[PDB]
Amino acid sequence: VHGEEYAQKMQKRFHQTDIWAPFRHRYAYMYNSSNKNVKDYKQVTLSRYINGFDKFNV
Amino acid sequence: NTAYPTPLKTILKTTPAFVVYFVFGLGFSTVIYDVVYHPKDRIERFYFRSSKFERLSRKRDEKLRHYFKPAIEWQPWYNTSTNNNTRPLLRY
Repeated sequence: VHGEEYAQKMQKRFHQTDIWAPFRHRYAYMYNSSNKNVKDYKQVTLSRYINGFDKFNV
Repeated sequence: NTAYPTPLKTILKTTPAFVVYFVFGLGFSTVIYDVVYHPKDRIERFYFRSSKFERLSRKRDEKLRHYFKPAIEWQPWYNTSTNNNTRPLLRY
C-alpha cells in the first residue's frame, strides 16, 4: 500500500545472498540447544500426574 | 531338642523391624512408580539421557502440534484480546 519499491526495500536484509542467517530473538543453550518442554506451563505441571496429556509417539 | 543357635536368636529380635521397614519402603517406591507410570503408558526416559538426534525426534510431533498448526492456520481475529496468549518456545 506504500509503494512497490518500499516493500522490497523493507524486506531486504543482506547485500550478499549466499549466506543464511535467519532472524532469532535469542539462541537456545540448554539441552544441547534444544527444548525439553514444548507445552504450556499448565501442561508442564499437569502432564506429570494426569493422563491424557501425552499423545504417545509410536 | 532342636533349638536355634544362640548367636542367631539374639539378632532375630530386630527382624520384624526390618520387615516393616521393607513394607513401607516397597509402598513408597511402588507409589512413586505408579504415579510416574500413569500419565505416560511407559516409564519415560529422561530427555537429557538421549542423544542430540534422539532429542529432535522425540519432540518433533509435539512442536508440530503446539506451534505449527496454530501458526499455519493463523488469522488476524483468531487471537484473544486479553493478551494472555501461548508463550514462545524460547523466552525473550
